Amino acid sequence: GWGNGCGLFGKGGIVTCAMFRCKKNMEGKVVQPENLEYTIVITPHSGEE
Amino acid sequence: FHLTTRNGEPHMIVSRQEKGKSLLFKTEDGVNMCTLMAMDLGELCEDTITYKCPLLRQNEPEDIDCWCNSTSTWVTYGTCT
Repeated sequence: GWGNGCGLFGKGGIVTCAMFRCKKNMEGKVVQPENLEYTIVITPHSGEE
Repeated sequence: FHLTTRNGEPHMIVSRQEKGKSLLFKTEDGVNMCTLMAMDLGELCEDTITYKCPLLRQNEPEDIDCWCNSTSTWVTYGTCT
């Protein structure tokens, strides 16, 4: 309206933007049955010390 | 603005470049000063609106955005942008 620079009183369009900066995130992963890696130890039963 | 008439009464065709400025036009009864406060005043086009600006003598305006102080006047302007 007149109080803020407009000729007519009524609704006006307004838009506001702010830069968004992520500071801490989390991530979810998908584990495929394949590409899984098993570690196996094969030890000789000798009794050595 | 273009000054014409509507049934003997003065009529103002107001263009976009007049938004915010006092509208003055001479009349037998002295100089008339209409005040246009229409927020939606835009470019003159097909979408016009036309209505009356009442005479207001020492009275505060209420529920209106157009008024003159010497002789009631009709006003017309477009809303396009």
